[PDB]
Amino acid sequence: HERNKTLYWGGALWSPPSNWNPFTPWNAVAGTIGLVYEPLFLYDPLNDKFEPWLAEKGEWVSNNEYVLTLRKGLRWQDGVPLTADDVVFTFEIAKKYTGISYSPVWNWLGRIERVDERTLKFVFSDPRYQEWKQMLINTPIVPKHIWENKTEEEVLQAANENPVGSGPYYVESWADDRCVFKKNGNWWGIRELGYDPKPERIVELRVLSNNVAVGMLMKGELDWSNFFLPGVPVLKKAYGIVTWYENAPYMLPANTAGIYINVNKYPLSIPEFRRAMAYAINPEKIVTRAYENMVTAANPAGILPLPGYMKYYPKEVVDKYGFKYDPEMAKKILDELGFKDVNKDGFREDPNGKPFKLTIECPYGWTDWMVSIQSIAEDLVKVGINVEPKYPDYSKYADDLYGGKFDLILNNFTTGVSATIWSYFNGVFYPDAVESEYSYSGNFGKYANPEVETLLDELNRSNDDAKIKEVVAKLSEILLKDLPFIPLWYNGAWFQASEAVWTNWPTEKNPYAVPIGWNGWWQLTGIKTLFGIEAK
Ligand SMILES: [Cl-]
Ligand code: NA
Repeated sequence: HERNKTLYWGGALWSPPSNWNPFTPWNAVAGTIGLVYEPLFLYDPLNDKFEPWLAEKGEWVSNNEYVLTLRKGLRWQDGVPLTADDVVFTFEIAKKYTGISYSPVWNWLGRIERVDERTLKFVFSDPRYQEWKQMLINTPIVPKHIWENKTEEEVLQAANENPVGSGPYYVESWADDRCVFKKNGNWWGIRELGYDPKPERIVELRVLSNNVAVGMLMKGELDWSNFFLPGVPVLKKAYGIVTWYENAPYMLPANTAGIYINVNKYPLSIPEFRRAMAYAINPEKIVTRAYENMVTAANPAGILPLPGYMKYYPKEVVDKYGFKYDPEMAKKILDELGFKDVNKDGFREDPNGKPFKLTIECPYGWTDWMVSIQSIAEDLVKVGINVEPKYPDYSKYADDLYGGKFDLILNNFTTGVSATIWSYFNGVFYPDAVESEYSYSGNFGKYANPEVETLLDELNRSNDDAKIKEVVAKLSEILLKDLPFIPLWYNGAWFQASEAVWTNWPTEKNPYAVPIGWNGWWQLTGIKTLFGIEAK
C-alpha cells in the first residue's frame, strides 16, 4: 500500500473486525454505514441542511405524503442496478421481520406506492416529521438481490463478510487489528455527484493504548484520529497537530453528557433534591481536570450548540428556571427539604434522621468519565450528600443503565448530534422506559410524566418552526424543573490529524465536513472528509 495513497484512521475499532451487517450497525465495523452502505440523505449539522445522497429529491407533498425521487444510474458494487425496488425492499423487509431495528416504522407508515420507475410515495398513518428525518439519514439501503432469500435470523445473525454495498469503498481485507477499505472506482457518486474519494485505501486500525495512538499521530503513522487523547492542547502548542478549533475548546461537540437519576428511589424521587444536586456540581472542574478544556460546559437545558437546535433555544425559560453552580443554593434547598446532619458525621440524613448514601457510576477504564464522576462525587460530598463513585465493568454498567438499577449514572448514548432536536428530548425523556424492564433508548431512570409524552408527540408531529419553538420551551421548562437528567457538558467529537501525508483537513477555518468516522457520523457529513483531503 503506497503510503501517499493510503489513509490510516483510528478511533472506532475496539474489537477484532468480524461483522459488516447493515441491519446491526451497532456491532458492525465502523464505516459499514457510510463507506459501504449508504442512506437516502446526509444531514449537515454545521449548516442545518439536508443533502440528497442516493435520493435526488424528497419532500412532503401533503400532510401525510412524502415523495422520494431516487437519482438515476445508481449501482451496487457487484454491478447490479440499485433501484427504487431496493428502497421498497429495505422498508418492507422490516414489516415482515419485526426483529429489525426500524420495524416500528410500520406503526406510523401506512404503505409505499410506486409512482414511476424511480419515484416512491410514502403514505403515512401518523406523520412523525421529526422521526422521519432520522429515518432518512440513518436507514441504509440494502440490495434485494442479496438479502431477499434469507430468514429473519439469517438476516440478523449474518456476519456479512465481503459486504456488497453501493458506497465509495469496499472491504479488501481484514485482520484482528484492522479493516482495509479499497476505493470503488465505479462509485456512482463520482459521475452523479462530482465527488471523488481521494485515498485509494482506508486502513481502519485498532489501537490498544492511548500512548500508542498519540505516538503514532506524532510520528505521522496515524493520519486521522477520532480517539480521545489526553494532552492534545499541549501537544498542539509544542509539536503541531490538526484539530477543528485552533484554541479551546479544540473539538466540535458530539453529545450531551449528564447524570441520569433513578427517580423511583428515595430521596432521588424529590425533584427539589435533584435540583440541589444540580446546583452543587461545578462543571468547570470537569472541563479542566478531566478534559483539559477540550469540552465546554452545557447550558442548563443540555441543548447542543448547533444551528438546527439553537434556532429553538428557549432563552426566557432557561433564564427563569435554569440552574448553575452555586453550592450555597444547594445547601439552602437541602435545609428547606429537612436533610440535615443530625448524627454530626458530616453527611446529611433524611428528614426522619435516617442515613443514606448514593452511588454514581461509569464504566471501568473509561478514565475521563472516572475523573468526571470523582469530581461530581466530591462536589456532592461538599454539600453533605454521601456519594461514592463506582466503576463497574462495562457489562455491569450496561445492565445497570438499561435495567434502571442505579442511583446516579453518567451517560451520553442517546443525546448525540442528529437531524432533529426531538431525538435529544426523546433520549432524555423516552416514555416507554417506564413500562419496560430494559430501556435502550433513554430515560434510563424511568421518569414518568404524561405532559412530557404529550409534548414529545406534538414535537414529533410538527413541521412548523413556530410550534416547534413553543413545544421545545415547554419541554425544557419541565426538564429544568424536574431534572430526571442533569446536563453537564458536551462530550467532544474527538478529532485530531497529522499532516505528515494528508493535508487540507476540515477545520473551523475550512469547515467543509465533520471529520468523524464513528458509526452514525458518516451520514452527518463525515463522508465528505474524504473528498477534500489531499496527499502531499
Ligand atoms: Cl412506534
Ligand atoms: Na450526619
